[PDB]
Amino acid sequence: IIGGTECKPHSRPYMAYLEIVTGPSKFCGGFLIRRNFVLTAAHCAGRSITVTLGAHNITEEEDTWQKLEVIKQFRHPKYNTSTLHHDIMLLKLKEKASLTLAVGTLPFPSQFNFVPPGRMCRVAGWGRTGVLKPGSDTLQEVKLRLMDPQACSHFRDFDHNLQLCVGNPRKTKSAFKGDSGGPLLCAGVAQGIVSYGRSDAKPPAVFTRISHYRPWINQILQAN
Amino acid sequence: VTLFVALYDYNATRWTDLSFHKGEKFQILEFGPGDWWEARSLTTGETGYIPSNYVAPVDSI
Repeated sequence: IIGGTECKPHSRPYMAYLEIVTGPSKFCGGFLIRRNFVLTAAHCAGRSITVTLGAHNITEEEDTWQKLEVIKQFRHPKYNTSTLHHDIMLLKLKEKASLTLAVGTLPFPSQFNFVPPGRMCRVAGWGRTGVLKPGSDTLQEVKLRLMDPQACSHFRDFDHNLQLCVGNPRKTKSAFKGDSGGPLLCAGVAQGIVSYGRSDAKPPAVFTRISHYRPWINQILQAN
Repeated sequence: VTLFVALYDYNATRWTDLSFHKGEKFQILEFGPGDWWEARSLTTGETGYIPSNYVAPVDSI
């Protein structure tokens, strides 16, 4: 998260931290939508994933942590690495999380819920806080602006029905590497999933528009 | 293990993609889905997408 601030610890209890193992491990964000399901981006998939719920400082084990293996990865069947269309994945956990003050689920939207350009939303994560900086040890958050789809026209086959365009280009505030898979919240509802953006971190970035994927989410949850 | 070698330098434009140098070796983790491949660099240990035409199979493994 670039240009953000440290979250009040445990104020976003749905936040999930993903350690993905392939040798050396990669890292992503995600968020709890059911006690045993984490939503994230499709490009965070790997051979095995570990989810840590209840964290603020990811390097310090605390009382609030719940640390769970993923038993099944449900990547969207139409995900494509050329366009990164449908960059959405559901992770089924080995056991159900316990709901506490520090671990909770985030509602996801109705398909009719189409969030327009112009409004301010919030995204959080443990990613890099600059182009050349390390991942943040502590969960960080930033307020960003939803942009007209025209401002993401430099991105390949940007599709407004599928994808949100996030981050006023006149500012430096942005999600970045490591934030991928994390939720974008507008008025308390998960509307977006951090997907991708420019290597130089110049906003806006592309988020998956969760509302479009509501029926696909339904079919995964009901079969599992 | 599937090893490929870069034939050209490449500078990533999307944060999901690796930057690399002609001659660098890669373990390919998935051939897609699509024309960008998930790969781990044997030089830097980073994981990400690489354009498939910038690389070629190593001679023998």
